[PDB]
Amino acid sequence: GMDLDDHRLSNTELEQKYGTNIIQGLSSVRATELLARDGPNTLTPPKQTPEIIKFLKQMVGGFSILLWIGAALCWIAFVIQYVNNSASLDNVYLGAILVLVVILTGIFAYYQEAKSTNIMASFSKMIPQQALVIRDAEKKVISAEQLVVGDVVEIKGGDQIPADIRLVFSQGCKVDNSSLTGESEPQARSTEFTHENPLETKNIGFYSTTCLEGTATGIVINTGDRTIIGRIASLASGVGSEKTPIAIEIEHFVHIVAGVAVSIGIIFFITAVCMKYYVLDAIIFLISIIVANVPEGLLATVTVTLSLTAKRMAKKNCLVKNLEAVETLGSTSIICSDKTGTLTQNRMTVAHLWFDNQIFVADTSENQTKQAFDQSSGTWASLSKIITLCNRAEFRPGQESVPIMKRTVVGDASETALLKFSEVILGDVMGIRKRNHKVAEIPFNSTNKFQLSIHETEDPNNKRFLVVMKGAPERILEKCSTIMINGQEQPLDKSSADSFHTAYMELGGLGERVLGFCHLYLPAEQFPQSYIFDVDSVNFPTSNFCFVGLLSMIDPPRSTVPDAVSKCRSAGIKVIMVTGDHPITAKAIAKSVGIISANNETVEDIAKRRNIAVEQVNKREAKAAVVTGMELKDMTPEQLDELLTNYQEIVFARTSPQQKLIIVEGCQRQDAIVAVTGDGVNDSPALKKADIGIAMGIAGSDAAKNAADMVLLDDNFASIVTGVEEGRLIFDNLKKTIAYTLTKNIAELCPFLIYIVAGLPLPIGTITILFIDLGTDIIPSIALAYEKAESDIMNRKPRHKKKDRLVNTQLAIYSYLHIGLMQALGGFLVYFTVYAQQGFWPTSLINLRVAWETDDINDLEDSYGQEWTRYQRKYLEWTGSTAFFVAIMIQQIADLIIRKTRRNSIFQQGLFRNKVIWVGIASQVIVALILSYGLGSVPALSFTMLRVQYWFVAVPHAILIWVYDEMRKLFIRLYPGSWWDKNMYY
Amino acid sequence: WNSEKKEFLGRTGGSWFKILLFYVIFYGCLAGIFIGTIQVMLLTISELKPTYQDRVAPPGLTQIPQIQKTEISFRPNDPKSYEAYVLNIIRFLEKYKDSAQKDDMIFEDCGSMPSEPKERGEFNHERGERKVCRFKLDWLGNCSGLNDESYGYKEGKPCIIIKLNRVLGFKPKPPKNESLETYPLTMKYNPNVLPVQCTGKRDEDKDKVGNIEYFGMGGFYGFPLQYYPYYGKLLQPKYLQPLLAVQFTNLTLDTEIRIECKAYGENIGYSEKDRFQGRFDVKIEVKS
Ligand SMILES: *[C@@H]1O[C@H](CO)[C@@H](O)[C@H](O)[C@H]1NC(C)=O
Ligand code: ALF
Ligand SMILES: [K+]
Ligand SMILES: [K+]
Repeated sequence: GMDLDDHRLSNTELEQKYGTNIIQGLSSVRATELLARDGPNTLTPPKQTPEIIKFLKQMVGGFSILLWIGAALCWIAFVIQYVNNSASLDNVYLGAILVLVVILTGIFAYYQEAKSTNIMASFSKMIPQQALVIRDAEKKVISAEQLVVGDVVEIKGGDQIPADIRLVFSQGCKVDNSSLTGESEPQARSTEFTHENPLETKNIGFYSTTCLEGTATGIVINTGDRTIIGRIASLASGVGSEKTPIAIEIEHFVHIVAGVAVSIGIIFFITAVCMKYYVLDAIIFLISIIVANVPEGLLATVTVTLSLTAKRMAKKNCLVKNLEAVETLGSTSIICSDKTGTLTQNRMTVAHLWFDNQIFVADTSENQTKQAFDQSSGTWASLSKIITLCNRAEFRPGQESVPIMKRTVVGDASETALLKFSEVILGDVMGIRKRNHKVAEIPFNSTNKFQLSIHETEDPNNKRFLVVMKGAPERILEKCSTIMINGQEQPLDKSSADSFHTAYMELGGLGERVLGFCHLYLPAEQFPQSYIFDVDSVNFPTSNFCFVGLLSMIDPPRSTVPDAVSKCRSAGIKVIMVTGDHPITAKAIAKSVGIISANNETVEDIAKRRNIAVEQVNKREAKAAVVTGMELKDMTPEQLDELLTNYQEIVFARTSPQQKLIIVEGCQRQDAIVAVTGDGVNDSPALKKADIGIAMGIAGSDAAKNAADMVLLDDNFASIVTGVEEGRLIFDNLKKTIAYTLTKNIAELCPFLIYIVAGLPLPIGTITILFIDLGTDIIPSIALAYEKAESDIMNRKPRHKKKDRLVNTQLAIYSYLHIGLMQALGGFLVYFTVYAQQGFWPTSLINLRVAWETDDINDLEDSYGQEWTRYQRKYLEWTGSTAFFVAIMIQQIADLIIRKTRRNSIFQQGLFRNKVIWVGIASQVIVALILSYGLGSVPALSFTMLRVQYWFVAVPHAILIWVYDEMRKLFIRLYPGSWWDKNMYY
Repeated sequence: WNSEKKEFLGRTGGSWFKILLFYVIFYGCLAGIFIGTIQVMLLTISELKPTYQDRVAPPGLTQIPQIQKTEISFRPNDPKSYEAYVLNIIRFLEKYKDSAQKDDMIFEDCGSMPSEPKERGEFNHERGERKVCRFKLDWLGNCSGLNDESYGYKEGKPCIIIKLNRVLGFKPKPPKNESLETYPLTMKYNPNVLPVQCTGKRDEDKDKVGNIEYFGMGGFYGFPLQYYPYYGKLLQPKYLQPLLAVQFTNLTLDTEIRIECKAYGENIGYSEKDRFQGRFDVKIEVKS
């Protein structure tokens, strides 16, 4: 694993290092011996834990720490029930129900934490199976896995490179470094030193980049995981982001609620033993304490809110591999973003036309025929001729039902943008190419720099000769005499001379590749239709042409990316660009799409404007910065943070796939949640490290798409703004659900806390609590998940990763100390009423549990002096249990209505507008009706049928709870930030 | 803690006063409302009549030995063996001495044959307390007769006392003379006795329980309807409820006998869930 490459050294100099001959190759002996020490030529696949271990790892899933202790103590009490016999026993039944719910919530949390580390799927397609190696002066083709550092290979045209290779002979070689840069712009390779660093030294190939054309002999410098794709793969699979920022909040949340459970468990266990209770009694007290505090269904339902909105996001073309990913978007702070494929259409198309010394703009998106094509009407009429005639590119077949721009083309990146432009403008360019038949053909060369063709215009009568030459703009004025303006061919002048270069310099300064066009109608006197033009450049003239027009191509932004980036930035999110493309194109892409504002000038712009040295001007006055990948090598992590902090519109260009992770980790060390949007193999390692990665669906490499957490199926970068919206909404509605379950837990806990201290008969059985958490509130608990925010989230900035959390001490003390205690007071009113109607007054219930639980005593006296049988007292105790359980859910109908809104009145959100909260309200009433006041509670489960008046004893406290809540929400609306908004807001 | 803007423990002093005052008023009001709602609940209940009598609607029945686990096992040779048993009887029966039923202001003499249920009062705050019917010990013949091995309470071949659980406003109605109740009665007196006939639970067991003799008022094997109804402890002081002794002179020793003593009435019911509602369950073994 060395990135200390060796391209400076000459052929004679490397051959002494790697112990090879450039022409005799390597002996197969030393092939074996070197293969021994270095290893085979293969990427070692990643290590994925077996699913059985991950499943059973989800059995300590936070709450399962306390529920294991719960079922332990249950069966321990049953062990002591072997010592003393108890026929009708619920400690085996309760221990069983608890382990059932540990395994229950475990299997849900198993799907929720998902990890697709299927990275090698994509790498195998690109890796080559065979190599043209030469050992011991014998040409043999062997498998690429057998190569070793410093055996000669013959790269061929059209085949993948067998290893990281340093070329030493090359004849018109051109290779595809899009696996490192993300552009299929072929970089041609020489056999000599071009650049200092080995990323583009023009003399080294790269592992499994495709060889577009030519033949080159090379010697392998690195093979295996030390290769550049090997290193990309090591970072994409090895740096597997298991950390997620959604579940850091709910992990901390189970830390606090288990914290309060444990602390009050030991508080009341020591005050149990101080009350001269046998440890057996006090541990049954602990079983009830932990079943009261633990929000049983909370985590289980959460993954159902999450996967619900996962599949709903996936019906809007936002595929969410990991259920967590739906929140990770939004509450994010910095978007590092690839350009091509992601911010870019990744189709070279034309954008600006300069004719008649006048500038024009064209259709860039999938749109068609958008331009002022009607100005000269005579200069552009012949300009269309030269555009369509001077191209060798062709459309692939079977394209009658597929959009023009969205079409398959065979040919050059430059030529094909003109094929597309002529095809949106003129219907069928093949018709007019074929009509204006091309009689004379010219070869093209890399040194050539221009392309020319002679066509016999099939005008009915004219049938003259037309020559059409396109090429680099530098050559055009060199070989042009008469310009054309509105049909008339006016000679050039001194004005247009410099005018051409000044316009061209400013056009190319926007990252647009410029191509100039000239033609000339040859007289019929000198060359009639019989005269033929010999290809060896004897029969035709190469100077004194007629300049037609000029144009440029840019690879334009996607149709929607500008506006979607406007909305992200306007929702408090800093946008950074990270791509492999040269910073001339990058700054123009960046200022176009809303990444750089128009009055923000980099140090380049200001130094150019003032005409002063860039060393002289300082740094802060330029709000936007363009940092090349080359100056990030010498950059120190402290100053990467310096610049990330100083300027807010920063773009990184010609940047290595490892500098993508470098920059993303640089953001994240600033307490910033990150979302990297990518399409290519170069993005994949920095797509794993992000808190969330976002991949392009059709226009994204597989390697990024397996590293992602959201795959955008329609390459619509407009799903980010709505994905932020729903992520911030899901976070707020998780706050609502959570506090809703927390406030109940107190009114479940206060009965046992009084029954230990005061001796009143158990107000609700520990087994009946589970019916609350597991049955009545699962539909209410999911119905809060459909709520809408009181105020627009976009008008507000993202959440700070650490500063504001999912559960804060204000929500915790509101749920526990405010609404839990109002609920439990309401439940105890129903308790005392259901005892005081059968004779047992409030006052004369203290210390009774002891005699109450005594079964030898069938004549207990009540306050009216009647005598009571044990079983009658036990049925009444059960009616106390159901009275208390029904009371709390009745105040849970009110709890659900207050928890729908954390900011303003129920009138503003509207009690009727959410249908699902009414399904929850109804679900709550109907389950209690199915339970207590009906079948399934006649003899069973600590359940008795209830007097109809006992249901409504808990409407006073459940109007009170809503009123009090509503009043503080009114006051936080009224006086914001003046100790009511600070101390009384969820 | 920043000396810059106070903010000890997050908060300045003035806001400390604000938050404690808010929580004192929050909880003080919250407690005011809870005890307030309790008081408005307690207004509805009368100190004199239970709002509902749903649970105690079937009257229960309990043995006066107050036996630990439905069981009476002793040795007529060992005094301690039955010591707690006879002590519990004496403790209960202390109240029924003519000694205790002495004041004619609170105790009236009710007939020595069963009478019509004495409707004394209506449950109002008027006329003060109510006079309770006397029950003399002698009617517990051979068991707390005050003599004739009374003190033993049948140390050999034991004796229990059957008592019907007090229910307020309850005038029990004995079953009508439709058919033979049990064995040829020749003891009708239907209107004014709740028949209480101890029987052998185990049918297959050839009821080795032996002789079973009940000692009631005037020799009637039930509760005299005169005492009923019950006006509550506040209205009736130390209301002496009717009591029925039962001699069990069994011909089977060192063998555990299970017996179930049932109250027969049309107004009395019994349930299989409540083995002390309308019924008994006594396991007596007279070990040697
Ligand atoms: C039980 O009482 C009757 C009353 O006439 C008496 O004759 C009988 O002897 C008594 N039983 C015993 C064992 O004294
Ligand atoms: F802009 Al890219 F890979 F798509 F750097
Ligand atoms: K709970
Ligand atoms: K990721």
